[PDB]
Amino acid sequence: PITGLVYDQRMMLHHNMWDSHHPELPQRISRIFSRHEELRLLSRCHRIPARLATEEELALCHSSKHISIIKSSEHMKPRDLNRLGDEYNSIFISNESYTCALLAAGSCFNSAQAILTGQVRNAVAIVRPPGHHAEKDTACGFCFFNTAALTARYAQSITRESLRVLIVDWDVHHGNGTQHIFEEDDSVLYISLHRYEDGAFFPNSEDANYDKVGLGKGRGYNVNIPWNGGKMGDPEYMAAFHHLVMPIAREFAPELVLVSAGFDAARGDPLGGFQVTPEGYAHLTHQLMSLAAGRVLIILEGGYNLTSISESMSMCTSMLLGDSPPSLDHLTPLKTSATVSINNVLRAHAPFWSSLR
Ligand SMILES: O=C(NO)c1ccccc1
Ligand SMILES: [K+]
Ligand SMILES: [K+]
Ligand SMILES: [Zn+2]
Repeated sequence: PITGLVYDQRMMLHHNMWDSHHPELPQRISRIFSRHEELRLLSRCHRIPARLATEEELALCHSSKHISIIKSSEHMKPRDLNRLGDEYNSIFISNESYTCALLAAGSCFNSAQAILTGQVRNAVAIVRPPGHHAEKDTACGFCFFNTAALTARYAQSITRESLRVLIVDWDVHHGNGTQHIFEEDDSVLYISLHRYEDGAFFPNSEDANYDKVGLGKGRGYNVNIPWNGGKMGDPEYMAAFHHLVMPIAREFAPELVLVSAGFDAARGDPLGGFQVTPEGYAHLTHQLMSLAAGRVLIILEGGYNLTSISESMSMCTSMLLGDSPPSLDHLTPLKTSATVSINNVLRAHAPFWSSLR
């Protein structure tokens, strides 16, 4: 079995003109790539080439108006870029942002194509800017286009429309864009774990609560696991996977698994406030590898401690390569609210998933 890896240093060109120390740093991706080299993981992977997504591919999930305005920022003056970024929630734009977002999406398309054509068993995508906050019609939360959602639709376009895609979003923030894009869809199962705090945590919407189970044909196909009042870590994430993520995913029987793999729930992240360990992410990855005949694509989302995201993502790649999972630390008893959260989700989704009854 072969593991693919995509990375292109061009994606570092997206930058914040006013605040060069903004945490969504160019060196997020080069630091992760460097750690793969340092651990001698890179030579064990097959390098998958980056490419630019096309405008037609962006239209799989995004409106013509949104594509057009982000496209136009490549030739904007600094004042145009500042004003346009400030129309969105938490966005900065440079003349390179559009091209970098194209590269992130196209890198994942090539990785999904390599998996689906049997060239690699699984793959990891070291990409920026991130994607999961991006909506059909708007940018949000450092994201311009929804890379993971586009990759799911791209996968469907080269296989069949009803190809069952599971998106597991373990970034510490809710993937509002991914939820909304697939909310009426039963071919793409969205599962998000996220710090919620009764709606107070970014992106600050009650859409992220456990009772949002999907709409219409998609009822039952949106699973929110929201955390409140606790510094969650490996025990709570392992419990959520045991009781919720893996039973539902097994019943759904995905043909492709995409991981919206933010590493901002990691110990040491300056924003997330959680303490998931690199070994914890390794165990989450190893569990997902038991789905979809191993067809797993890990897509970088958030995560802002450069050392933390480098250790965490490289251990996920180690798991994809077949290495034995490392031992976890001593697990503390589940924080009270985390049991409450899991039980709340169980009650919400027992109507739709017989494995939860
Ligand atoms: O990491 C984030 N989303 O994944 C994020 C963090 C702070 C503000 C906006 C977005
Ligand atoms: K999430
Ligand atoms: K869905
Ligand atoms: Zn995040």
